[PDB]
Amino acid sequence: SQAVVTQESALTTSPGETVTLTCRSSTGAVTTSNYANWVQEKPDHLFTGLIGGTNNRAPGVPARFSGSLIGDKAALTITGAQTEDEAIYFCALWYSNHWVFGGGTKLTVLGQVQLQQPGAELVKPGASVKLSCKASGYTFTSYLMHWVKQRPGRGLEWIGRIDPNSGGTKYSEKFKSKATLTVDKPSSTAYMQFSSLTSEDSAVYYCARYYYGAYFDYWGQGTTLTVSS
Repeated sequence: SQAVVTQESALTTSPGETVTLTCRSSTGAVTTSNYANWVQEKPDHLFTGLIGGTNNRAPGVPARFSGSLIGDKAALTITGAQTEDEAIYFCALWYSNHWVFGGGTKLTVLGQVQLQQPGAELVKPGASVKLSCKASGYTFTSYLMHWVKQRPGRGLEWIGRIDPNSGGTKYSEKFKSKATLTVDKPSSTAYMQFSSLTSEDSAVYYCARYYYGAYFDYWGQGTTLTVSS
């Protein structure tokens, strides 16, 4: 009975306005123990972490983004929206040992660290695949590495994370019997393996780093997995 996290499907603003987006938990009030995070998806499937820990803004994010709790929901406020803020915003809530993403809000505005993932994998139905995510420009073992699935009109789905320092894993209920997460420390690379693939697995798979109590700041560009004969 995984929690369901709900966001507004779509909101419209205009440049210079202030707008707030919310994130609701099916279990009850969102609290600071849910460590709410907000992530932005810009066109070309480019993800950036904006806020974590309810209200901690990630370095380099414009100051017009802020997080809070309002009405027993997590809330992202954009103060003075800019045209380039037109994007899909996803929240994520922590439930003791897993993250759950909301469905995302499409915001219309009317008017160096790298995670390196291969662009694509074309595989046959029934086959296996091993996806890779190479960390560069930071200390691989100091951040958890998360993996996230995106299918169109299906929002983000948390798969799980690995602690590269220890190899320890945590998975979502949906992926606890599907994904196998490993790391190779000398090459600073995280891996995710699947077998018995089907068209239900066709999606973009992202890796994203996370530091305890902080935020999903940096994301890979995603590997498009296409399961097709």
